[PDB]
Amino acid sequence: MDVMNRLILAMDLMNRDDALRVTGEVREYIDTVKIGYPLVLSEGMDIIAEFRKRFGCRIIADFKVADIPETNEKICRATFKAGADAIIVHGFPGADSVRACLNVAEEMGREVFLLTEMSHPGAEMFIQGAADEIARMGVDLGVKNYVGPSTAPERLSRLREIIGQDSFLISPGVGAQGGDPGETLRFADAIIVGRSIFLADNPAAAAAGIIESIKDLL
Amino acid sequence: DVMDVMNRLILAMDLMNRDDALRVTGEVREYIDTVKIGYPLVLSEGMDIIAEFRKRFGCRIIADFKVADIPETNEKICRATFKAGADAIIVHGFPGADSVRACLNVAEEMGREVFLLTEMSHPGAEMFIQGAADEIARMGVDLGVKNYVGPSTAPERLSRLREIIGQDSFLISPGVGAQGGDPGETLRFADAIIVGRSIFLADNPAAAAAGIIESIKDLL
Ligand SMILES: O=c1cc(O)n([C@@H]2O[C@H](COP(=O)(O)O)[C@@H](O)[C@H]2O)c(=O)[nH]1
Ligand SMILES: O=c1cc(O)n([C@@H]2O[C@H](COP(=O)(O)O)[C@@H](O)[C@H]2O)c(=O)[nH]1
Repeated sequence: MDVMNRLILAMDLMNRDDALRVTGEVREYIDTVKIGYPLVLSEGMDIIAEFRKRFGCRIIADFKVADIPETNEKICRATFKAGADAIIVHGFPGADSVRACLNVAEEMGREVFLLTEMSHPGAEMFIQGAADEIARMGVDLGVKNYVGPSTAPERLSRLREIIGQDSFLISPGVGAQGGDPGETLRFADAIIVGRSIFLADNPAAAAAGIIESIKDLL
Repeated sequence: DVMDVMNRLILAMDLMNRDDALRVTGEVREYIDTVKIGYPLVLSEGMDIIAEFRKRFGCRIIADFKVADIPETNEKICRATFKAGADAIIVHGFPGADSVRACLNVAEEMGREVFLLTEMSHPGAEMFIQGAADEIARMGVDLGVKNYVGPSTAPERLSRLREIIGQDSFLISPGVGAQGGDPGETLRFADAIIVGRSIFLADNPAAAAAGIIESIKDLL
């Protein structure tokens, strides 16, 4: 996956007009948008097609899929019917649940990203202790795309070690949550950035600023 | 107190076709006043499906969204879900206490309810979830969670969950029917059972629901 400027916009504004306007403002800097439940549940799944129509961007559906296999299959099918290129799935519910997602992705020509570890303080309670084993499970299952946390670069580095250099790794928690763009890109292929851009006084300047700070990594 | 679930039976409406979902739900309306709507139907037909179910049927709505994000995003998901008219939302506990608290805070502000999913009914649950389950449940109790979801397919584990949360907590349980769980055995511990495919794929969903209810008649 070739992500422009190694920068994925997390578009979590819940108003359609604002989401479209802000994305338009930063479109010269990105070609990949992560769309999650805040926007989808507020404005409907048709928003995905609208983004492709306006911007021609790739769309990663950040749905943190975390159900039983039967239900995971249906969620993936509905998501890809809406035009998402990829979907993010939790590993914590186990291998069968991940495989259900991999199957639908293969059938529809899409990708699964496995979330092995999260960026927020609560991740320490249960997720961190399982993370390495979840990553190894990804490797065993043939997963090639992963998500890990900007807010713990030592843990992000370990994730990169487990999955190898061939795997693709994207990383949220940059900016608002404290992660540094450049340090994160030592290990991740691309950074995910939400509020630092879309809540900035000037989103275009914020995006340009982040890119300037990593210019030697592009 | 607790939501008064008719016949201790919650329909899991996971048909993705709007017409079929409406037809089947209408057919079992006399048996069930509480419907669980998840992402298969919502992602296929929109959040307005909650609006349509409320209009068409006299049913409470539990949004089974297994909320599993960071606190910031969890708050937004809960807000959007309650805005659409869901009475309650189901949340994962494995992302930790801050993520659960975010959901509780929104539910409190908005006059709605959170259900905490402490462990799951499928084989994959054995890998990571089961080891964390007792602590996730204890965390729920510590946070003031009153409503819980636990698996009918693991009776010993469902029993332990009931012990941890106490008799006053409200517990609902999926995995009955298609996944092999028994209605009566499950209601030893759960307040209500969740049933999907064995009702909505039946030639006669009303007869299927009636049959389940007949099998648990003395528990009502
Ligand atoms: O561990 C994770 C996994 C995520 O997907 N995310 C997501 O990445 C985005 C981060 O946005 P922000 O840059 O505003 O903090 C949000 O959409 C959030 O749901 C995260 O923050 N941490
Ligand atoms: O551990 C769990 C938690 C669930 O919410 N569920 C949900 O309960 C329902 C089970 O439906 P069914 O009776 O067709 O197996 C599905 O909506 C599923 O997503 C489950 O099966 N196991």
